[PDB]
Amino acid sequence: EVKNDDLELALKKFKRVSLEIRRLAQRHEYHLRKGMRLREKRKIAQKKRRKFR
Amino acid sequence: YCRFCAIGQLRIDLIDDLEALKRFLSPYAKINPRRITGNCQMHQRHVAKALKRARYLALVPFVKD
Amino acid sequence: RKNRAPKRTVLPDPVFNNTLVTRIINVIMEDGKKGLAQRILYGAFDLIEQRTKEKPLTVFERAVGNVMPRLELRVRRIAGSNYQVPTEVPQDRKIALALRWIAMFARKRHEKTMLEKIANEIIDASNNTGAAIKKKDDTHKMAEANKAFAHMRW
Amino acid sequence: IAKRVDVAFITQRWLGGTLTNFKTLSISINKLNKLVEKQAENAADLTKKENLMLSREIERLEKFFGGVKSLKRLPNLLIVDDPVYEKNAVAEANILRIPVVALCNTNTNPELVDFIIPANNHQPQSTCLLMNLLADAVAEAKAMPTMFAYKPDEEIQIEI
Amino acid sequence: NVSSGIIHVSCSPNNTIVSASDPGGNVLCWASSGTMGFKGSRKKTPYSAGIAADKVAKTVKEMGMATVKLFVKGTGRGKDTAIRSFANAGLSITEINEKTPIPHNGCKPPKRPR
RNA sequence: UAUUAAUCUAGAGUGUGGUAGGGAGUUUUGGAAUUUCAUGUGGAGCGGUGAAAUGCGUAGAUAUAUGAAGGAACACCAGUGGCGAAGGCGAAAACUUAGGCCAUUACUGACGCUUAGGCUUGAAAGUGUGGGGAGCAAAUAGGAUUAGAUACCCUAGUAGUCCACACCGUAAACGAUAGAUACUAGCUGUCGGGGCGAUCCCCUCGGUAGUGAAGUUAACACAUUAAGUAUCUCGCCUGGGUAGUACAUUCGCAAGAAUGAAACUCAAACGGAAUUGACGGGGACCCGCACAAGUGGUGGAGCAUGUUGCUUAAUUCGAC
Repeated sequence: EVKNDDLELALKKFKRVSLEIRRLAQRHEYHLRKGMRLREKRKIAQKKRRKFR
Repeated sequence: YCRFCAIGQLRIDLIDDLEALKRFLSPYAKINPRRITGNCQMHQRHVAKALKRARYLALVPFVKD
Repeated sequence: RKNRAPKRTVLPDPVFNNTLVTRIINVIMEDGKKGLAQRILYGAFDLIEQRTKEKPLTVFERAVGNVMPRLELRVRRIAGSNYQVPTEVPQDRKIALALRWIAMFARKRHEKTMLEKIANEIIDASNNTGAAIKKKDDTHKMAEANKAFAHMRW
Repeated sequence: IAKRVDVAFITQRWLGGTLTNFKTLSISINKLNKLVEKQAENAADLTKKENLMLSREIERLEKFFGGVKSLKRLPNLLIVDDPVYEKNAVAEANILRIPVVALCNTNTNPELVDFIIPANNHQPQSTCLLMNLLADAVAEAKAMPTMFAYKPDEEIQIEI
Repeated sequence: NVSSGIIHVSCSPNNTIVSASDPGGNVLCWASSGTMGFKGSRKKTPYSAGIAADKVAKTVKEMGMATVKLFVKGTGRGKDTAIRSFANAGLSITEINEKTPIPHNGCKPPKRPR
């Protein structure tokens, strides 16, 4: 995140912010096939879809 | 979601619509997908291109602040 | 794999009515009988009461309470280089480990008076000097060292 | 209907391996008869757990197949309130060629039975008069009460 | 120095680094996980990361600062242990400045491990 | 059936209006990254896998901030989404161009299918040329387990890479499915338009995942988003290995493009789908002192019997 001073609220959002930053940096910090490079995002989206319609 | 789909114009352009942009854009300066924005598919690409222009236009940062 | 199996304890003595004292007596007893255990206990108690003037029940409960550990190291395997995750000890296990430590450090030594062996064991367990308090210290230290291993579960 | 006009029935339906082959149900009715005759003697004299076990066997009888007690043959007509709810009662009956009456509601052909009835029972206000009119269309044969055939009698009730 | 200087903390899983820089860009002290003799596998553990964090702390706990920004570079857990160490010492945080320069597609990244 | 004059327009598009899309050839900038160089700081480390080492640092390395800069490509934008000759298409912008989609009561009068032949592009790797090389990088150099670690682990590291000319021509280029014509239940939705209609819900036509009846089938399963039904043409396969081996062909500076045996063997295809098993450095599962905890206990001794060993007439023999 950019701000964090709350005791219990902002940390949970910061967790997903860090997860998003990791997902965004795990495609350009190391060169690889674009196949899996996009498959990771597509599979994350698919997993997030069917769990909660 | 966008007012443009609710009025009918079939396109948008950067006329400093930043207000509605803040509904589509997280405070993290990253474009949320079609789910959050609420466009159907056409205004979705319109707001996508507008947000990308704003990135180019420096209306919205890429990530740097 | 069993998840719950009730334990059991034994009957106390009709003078002080404590199960812990008969448990520690029955784990330090040797040759099966209490006889030589009774003699060694009487000698140790005389050598204790000649010094360290204090109510015997209070000093004994102080020793037993301070002996009790705080952590438990249940093994955990990474499947690569295995690193274990610490856990907790129930109070019955706490007491049991305390009495078994007393038994194993009071059974075999190379000083002369075994009466005095148990006497010194009880007194230096009471005075918080290292005899079984270091067990609590090292079981806390192991969990401190296993902090990274307990952080993530695989 | 069972408490007013009946000759035989089943609690829920055939569970399979019971309609196209009534051997498994003839032995079922015979074992029900013999089990009642045998349990008439069981009076909590050997094991109370075992008499509870016998009462529970009776309970499982009422649940799975308590209805098969008076049917000594294969019925000529089989009522089917839904082709998607009477899998066995439709399939095993259609293995043979006994006449079968069935409904057709939302996702099946109306031509899977001999006579066509597109009626439905999922609606709360439907099955009441549907079942009453079906029952009083046959109950007249056995010289038994018939109150929904041409009479103004009707019901408006929710499902319960 | 001033009550609000700069603390560049580059949190990496392998040898997290941290340094206290002046607003002009001049450091005053620095450390990295493994400073006290832990370079290897045990620097990557949170123990040595916290050791480096408290070292740079004790070299910055007397600078006139009571609430300081966290210039966390990269995403990991050095940020969390540094904030925990600062909070246990009574020094509050103003903001978690995510200083990650997100890849803008410049230099070619090193290839994935074969 | 080819058809004549006229033809009929229901197609091919096309008059016209609306019309959405990451379609594309072309040309521009912006974000910053990256590492450096001028700048100073500063005290003691960096590198890393299962653990380390190779490999870097006081003559100032980490890290640092702005200034300035080279090549280089643009986190997200990324969908019951669309546009797509295939290959594909997303920091933007625009020139241009292409394909549409919906509707036109319309026209030439059906003016079109496949494709010998010809034409075209072609992911990507790599090549000569000129330049650039920021960055990583094979091969690997060194180092870690190792019986070997040559594959998998880490650092140093160049060919390579990169920009354009010329050459690249293949991919698991697929939809494991070449097309074109005509027709065929539906549904949750949703997309582009015609849209009444805050958006809507709701549809009309084309599209986008599934669905299940006919139908289809060796089974997988497909099913109006057929592996369904009929019409027309190009490509292929007649059991497997042999067999893409050899010659030869055309082009390509070459790798490669296609092509293809014989002799022989076997009577079979690593031929496919499907049923349960074994199986896993795949998961859910309940269980027994089996573990988790301990008493004692043997490998530890006095030791005595027992095994192998040896010796030998057998140190019977079997038992592992």
